[PDB]
Amino acid sequence: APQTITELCSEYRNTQIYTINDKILSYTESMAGKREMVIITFKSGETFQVEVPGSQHIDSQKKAIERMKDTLRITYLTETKIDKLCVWNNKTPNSIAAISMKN
Amino acid sequence: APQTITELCSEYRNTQIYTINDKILSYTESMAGKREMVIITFKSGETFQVEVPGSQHIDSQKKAIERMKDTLRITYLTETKIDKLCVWNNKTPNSIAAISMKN
Amino acid sequence: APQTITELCSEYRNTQIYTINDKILSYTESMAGKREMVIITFKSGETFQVEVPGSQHIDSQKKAIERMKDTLRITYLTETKIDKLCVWNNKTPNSIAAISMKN
Amino acid sequence: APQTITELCSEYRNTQIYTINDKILSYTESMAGKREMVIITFKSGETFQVEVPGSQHIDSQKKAIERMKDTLRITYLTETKIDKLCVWNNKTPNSIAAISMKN
Amino acid sequence: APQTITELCSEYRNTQIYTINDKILSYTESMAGKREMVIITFKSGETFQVEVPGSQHIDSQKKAIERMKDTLRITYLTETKIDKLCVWNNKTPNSIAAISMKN
Amino acid sequence: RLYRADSRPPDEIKRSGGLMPRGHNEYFDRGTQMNINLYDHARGTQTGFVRYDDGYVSTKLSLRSAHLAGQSILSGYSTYYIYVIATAPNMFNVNDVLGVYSPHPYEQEVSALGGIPYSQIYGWYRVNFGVIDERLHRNREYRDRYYRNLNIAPAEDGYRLAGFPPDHQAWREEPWIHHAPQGCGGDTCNEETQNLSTIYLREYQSKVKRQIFSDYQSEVDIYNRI
Ligand SMILES: OC[C@H]1O[C@@H](O[C@H]2[C@H](O)[C@@H](O)[C@H](O)O[C@@H]2CO)[C@H](O)[C@@H](O)[C@H]1O
Ligand SMILES: OC[C@H]1O[C@@H](O[C@H]2[C@H](O)[C@@H](O)[C@H](O)O[C@@H]2CO)[C@H](O)[C@@H](O)[C@H]1O
Ligand SMILES: OC[C@H]1O[C@@H](O[C@H]2[C@H](O)[C@@H](O)[C@H](O)O[C@@H]2CO)[C@H](O)[C@@H](O)[C@H]1O
Ligand SMILES: OC[C@H]1O[C@@H](O[C@H]2[C@H](O)[C@@H](O)[C@H](O)O[C@@H]2CO)[C@H](O)[C@@H](O)[C@H]1O
Ligand SMILES: OC[C@H]1O[C@@H](O[C@H]2[C@H](O)[C@@H](O)[C@H](O)O[C@@H]2CO)[C@H](O)[C@@H](O)[C@H]1O
Repeated sequence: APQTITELCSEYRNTQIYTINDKILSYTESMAGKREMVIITFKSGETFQVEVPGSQHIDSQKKAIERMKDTLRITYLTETKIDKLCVWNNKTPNSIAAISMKN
Repeated sequence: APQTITELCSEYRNTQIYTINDKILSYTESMAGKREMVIITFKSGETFQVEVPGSQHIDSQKKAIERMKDTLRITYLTETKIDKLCVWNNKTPNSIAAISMKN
Repeated sequence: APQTITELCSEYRNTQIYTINDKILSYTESMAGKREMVIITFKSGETFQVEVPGSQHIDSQKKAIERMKDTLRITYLTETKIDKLCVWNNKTPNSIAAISMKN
Repeated sequence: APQTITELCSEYRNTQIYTINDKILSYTESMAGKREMVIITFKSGETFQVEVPGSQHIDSQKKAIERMKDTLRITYLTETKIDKLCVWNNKTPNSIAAISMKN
Repeated sequence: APQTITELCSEYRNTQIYTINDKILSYTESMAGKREMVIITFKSGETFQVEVPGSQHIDSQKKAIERMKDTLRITYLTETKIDKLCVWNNKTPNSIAAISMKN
Repeated sequence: RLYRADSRPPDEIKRSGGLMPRGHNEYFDRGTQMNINLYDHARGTQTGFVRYDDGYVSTKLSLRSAHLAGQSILSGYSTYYIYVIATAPNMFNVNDVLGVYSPHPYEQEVSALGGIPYSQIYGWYRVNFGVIDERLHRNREYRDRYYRNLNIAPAEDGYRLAGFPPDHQAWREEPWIHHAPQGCGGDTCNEETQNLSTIYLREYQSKVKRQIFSDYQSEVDIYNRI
């Protein structure tokens, strides 16, 4: 398996790595029908989303979508710095595929 | 997809944005039959609920409702400031659809 | 829906409101067969339980029962003051129906 | 229902109460096949386990087992004192049935 | 059952003990299809993964893989030192089988 | 309880994560890494601030002493505060660790390595025109269970952190001799004091994160997610 987020990011089409190196500015969570998602922003202006589960997702990603939302909430609440984000750029806001943090 | 809570809120009929910018004053949780819900209030006296799951809830909303109650408990216990709420104003108390937090 | 714990409590038979206004003194958790439950006590001598799931619990309550035990564990750990409890008095110890916390 | 850990403990065979009154010294977690379990030890020397789900466990115990491992992880992290443990002593290491904490 | 991570580790083929005694340096989490995994590294230069669930994992391991991932996230966030790791050395990066922490 | 007069108000202390040493914005900030040295800190006086340089924040053993120091240093402030702090192992009695080389012995200070986290502060009193308002305001985020049973770090754990310079006679004598950093008693001595001090701090900071970050841990229904 890959050993870094950059290496893992490279195996997919439509992805790109963002070096954030900063904490989350705002956290938005929604339980409205067909918009069950999370949106995060940074002071740099960047805005990213964890997509609503759908057909583009295989069954194994369902449990991972839930884990990712858990991680972003606690990362926001603890003001923990995010290092990099691997995102799919064929979505607006860009969709989160992986995240990394370093101390 | 929406990029902010206001933008998401506007996609629904019977919603409205409440600018809270304050921490939750009281939290009520119930496991009583047919009323398994959560109610929060603020210093302003405004009161909101997370509805009991029902037929107005599409299957994808069921996991999102449980997540929202988890988020409200965490926020209450840690005195975390809530920025805005998107609520369905055709319910009493107004029903929560989305929440945002900042800084 | 009800706006306060007192309104919610009044909709059921054999319930009573206890004004606690204190943190939990002791927390007991059991995974023993047929006794999967949580017991809490307060300094004033009161003892309450979250019941072993059973025939008196409808499907919708199963999840709320698990949520209530999570709430009591985290409330104990953070030493959070509990305002009121709505309990069924036809069980010994009295069984928790709803919980309220403020400030 | 029982009102204390000692009452509850005595309802079963091969159980014993241990008065710990100390925090967890070490925490071991395993996801290895047939060994999905948690092992804790105390400064005094005692070692206890939450056992792997098996035929000796009733269904209602499946979820209680998961809750107990959650409780053990968070009390170890927060360095929270454990008061008493009710354990099955016909197992090596002795198996956890109930836990109690007080402050 | 085993009483220590070393004892448990030796019950499996292709495993080995690493004495880390250090906090996790970086944490990487991915929800990308076929790569739903976590990767951690230490200052020492060592990289470990929690494998993507597959056929080499028995049913009872599914719940344990999820728990391990929750444990690694909170250990990373709190900067808690990992003592030893039991890993499968026939995978690259080496695969985590068990973890132990002290103090 | 330890006491410290300080012109920095409660909401600022809250924004910072605690009472910080000179030039440390936030408690968990690893970027703007500070220089830590007990001997240096204990000698350098400040104007407008009770001793808080060289990675340590000073405190007194009583309200009255804290007050006296505040009057001498903060005399021209219409308002200032005296924070009430719980004892814990990030605190070192300056007289004990530096022994007979303690520069200001009479003051009897107890310094906190790396600052004082917000959760360790019990409460505070406001001081108006130099007069103490006898009403203690209590901090809602003080961790009672955790700090309830903790104490100052014993002197034995501080000797190696004393920070005396390499040729300082103290490194050749009881009981510092048995604890001298590699190269003490060459910059290395100094660079080693900074290294050890940063290690002790990092470990204490982990204990604090274990307390405050755990409040946000939300448990998952694995069987339902699996
Ligand atoms: O999986 C989330 C991710 O899906 C991409 O869509 C992929 C899909 O994952 C893959 O299974 C299929 O074979 O190809 C699709 C691309 O054509 C989305 O493009 C991406 O935006 C995310 O939504
Ligand atoms: O989704 C919670 C929300 O539901 C609204 O009712 C909607 C329902 O979601 C939708 O599926 C249906 O097509 O239209 C309904 C209009 O009544 C409630 O109006 C709102 O208050 C919440 O309960
Ligand atoms: O819901 C927990 C609560 O249940 C009561 O039992 C109810 C039962 O849930 C309902 O189906 C039936 O019609 O009436 C019973 C009595 O009102 C228990 O009495 C109470 O103690 C709790 O266990
Ligand atoms: O529940 C865990 C507990 O089980 C005991 O074994 C019993 C079980 O409690 C009950 O179903 C019945 O008496 O038979 C089981 C043996 O098949 C264990 O002895 C004890 O060690 C725990 O493992
Ligand atoms: O369980 C994770 C672990 O699996 C090993 O595969 C074992 C497998 O667990 C066992 O059921 C089978 O009978 O033998 C395999 C060895 O040939 C992996 O080798 C190891 O790397 C982990 O993936």
